[PDB]
Amino acid sequence: HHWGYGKHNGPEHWHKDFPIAKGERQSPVDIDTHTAKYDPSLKPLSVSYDQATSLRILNNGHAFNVEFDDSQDKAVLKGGPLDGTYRLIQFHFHWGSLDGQGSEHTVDKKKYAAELHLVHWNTKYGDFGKAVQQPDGLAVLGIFLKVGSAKPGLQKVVDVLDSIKTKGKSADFTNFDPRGLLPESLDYWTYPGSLTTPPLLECVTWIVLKEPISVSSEQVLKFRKLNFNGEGEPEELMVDNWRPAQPLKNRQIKASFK
Ligand SMILES: Oc1ccccc1S
Ligand SMILES: [Zn+2]
Repeated sequence: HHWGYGKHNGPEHWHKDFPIAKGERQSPVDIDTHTAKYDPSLKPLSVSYDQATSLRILNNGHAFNVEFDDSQDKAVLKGGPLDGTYRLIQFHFHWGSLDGQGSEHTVDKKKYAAELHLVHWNTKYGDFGKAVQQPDGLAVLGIFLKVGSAKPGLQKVVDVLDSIKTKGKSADFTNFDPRGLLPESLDYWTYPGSLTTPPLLECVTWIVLKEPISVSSEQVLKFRKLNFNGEGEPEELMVDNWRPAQPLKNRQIKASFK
């Protein structure tokens, strides 16, 4: 059966195998900009990616992941709402079949064409597997993509997608610099939440950047030619791999800017 994003195994079904789906701190959420609270106690983010070592890009059947060496403090995130050092391990995207949908978080109900998740784990826990069992285990930088002008720093990724078209294909992907994917400002919203895919673990401190990056229609078109299926299986295009917004419940969205 295996979870996915179709009519018979999509988000509305996940709770049957993953009861945390109906949890207290699920993601994504809509960010109501008038109800978010400015917090002057919040620090600026510290992104230190100059020593990043990318290894591989992989189609895992529900997105593509770019993987990094996380055996040392090469690429890390500090500051913001975080205590401690968080190591970059991978990034992926979620995107839509149309330009008007694709992001997971929304801002005053507005949807963007895609959302970038840069995933980091708290080095006090020793490895990624242990971190995801902890309420402060991961920090995920969420960046919105809107369609407009091309993003130079995304094109090396776009170029290699045809070689990982189906589930289980991987390719070498060294010397990729993720700084090419950041917006110019690092102002953010932050709230405690979860993975937006199974197993939906409630271990994430979300950090959602205010400023979107722009990408060209031609760049996102190439995302939409990937396949959910494996080679030799009937073709299903990899589109709309996003989960709808979940109820905020007892949580406060905090803003770093006023
Ligand atoms: O947010 C971390 C790891 C894997 C997937 C998502 C986050 S969707
Ligand atoms: Zn994600």
